[PDB]
Amino acid sequence: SSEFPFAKRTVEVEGATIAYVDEGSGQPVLFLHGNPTSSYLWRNIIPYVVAAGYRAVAPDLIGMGDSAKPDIEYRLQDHVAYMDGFIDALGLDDMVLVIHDWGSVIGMRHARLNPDRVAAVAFMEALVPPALPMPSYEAMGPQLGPLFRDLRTADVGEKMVLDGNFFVETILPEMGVVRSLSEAEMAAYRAPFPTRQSRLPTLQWPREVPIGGEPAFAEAEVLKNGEWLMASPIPKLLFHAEPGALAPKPVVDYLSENVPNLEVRFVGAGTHFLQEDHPHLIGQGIADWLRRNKPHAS
Ligand SMILES: [Cl-]
Ligand SMILES: [Cl-]
Repeated sequence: SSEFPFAKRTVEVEGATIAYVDEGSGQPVLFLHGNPTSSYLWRNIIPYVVAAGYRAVAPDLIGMGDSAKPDIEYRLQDHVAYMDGFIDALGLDDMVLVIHDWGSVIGMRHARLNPDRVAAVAFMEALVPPALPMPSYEAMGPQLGPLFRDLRTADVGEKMVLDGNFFVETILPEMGVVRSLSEAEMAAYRAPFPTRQSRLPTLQWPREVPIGGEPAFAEAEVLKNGEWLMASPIPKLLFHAEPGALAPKPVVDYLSENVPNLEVRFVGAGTHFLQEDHPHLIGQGIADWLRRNKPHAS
């Protein structure tokens, strides 16, 4: 359950190494994680799509998991270039996306710009309207608001994240998961981030969240993704939890009434990293949804 019974493969993308899980055969299901996780996040979900007869492909984002740590800024722009390049390197086509957090932004953008290549999209705790973009820190509540302001403040964020590893050591196990992560699980999540410098991607990601218009690029991407989501005819699947974080009940209710061709699966108690609290419901869910829809790209 904390076990990771997958070998990883490596491929060169834009001069750097991307590590990835590659299991099964045939139609690809591409799993995209966010901050501060890796392909490890999907370890208990992957076996469900493989047994359903699909090829499970789960890369580690650049600078994360077992992927390379190049001297780059790790902005949204950077991450999309490596993931698009990864898709190209593997020649992935007729894709089902399974996406979370910043992975949802990268994933939806890819579907948006390549509608001929994406069969279907499963997502959860996504950075997408109506919840995103955020108008202000105040709009995030008395906990997340000041926390993200801190992360986005010079010196403060560096001390918290680079020196303290706060995203990995606190936000992930304490705020983002209902159950207690085991020692083996925490070891896996901290393994890519033993040094100050290595932690940069976990600091840059909260600095990418579009709040009060900043930064402009991520804001534009999230808004255009929202337009794609409301207009796209392709089969979609949403997992959500109570109370949730990016997607509380009223956000889900809105999405369920307005997104075309959307299946919604409540998983019970959870906040953000739903895969840790309900991997089997999520796994069974994706497989069942694929069995009924058999989605293919036009
Ligand atoms: Cl983040
Ligand atoms: Cl479960």
